[PDB]
Amino acid sequence: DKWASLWNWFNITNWLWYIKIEELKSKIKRIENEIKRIKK
Amino acid sequence: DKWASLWNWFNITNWLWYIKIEELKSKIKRIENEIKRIKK
Amino acid sequence: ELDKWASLWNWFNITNWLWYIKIEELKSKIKRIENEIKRIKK
Repeated sequence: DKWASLWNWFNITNWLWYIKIEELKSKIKRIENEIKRIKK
Repeated sequence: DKWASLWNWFNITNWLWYIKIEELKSKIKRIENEIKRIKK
Repeated sequence: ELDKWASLWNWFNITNWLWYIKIEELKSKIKRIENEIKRIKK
């Protein structure tokens, strides 16, 4: 039970990191594409 | 105790990571705000 | 019980490491962007 609540909490946290970071990566990628486009 | 200690270690690590990621996200937000201003 | 404890401890350090590598790459990319923006503005 402690194992299982802590495992659930661990997955909840990782899901939240995953989404936050994919979004950051996505925004970073759009900025890099816009700068490349500018310099074209 | 061993479960409580793991919970604590995980929460402390997660908080410190949280602070650091919000700082990246702000740098991104500022760059976005600035590109938007340039394209105006 | 201990074995589960160890699994969760190992999963937390492996995932924490994988995120570390990931975020370091991102901090690099942001720095490159900021420096490029300062260069253009100078």
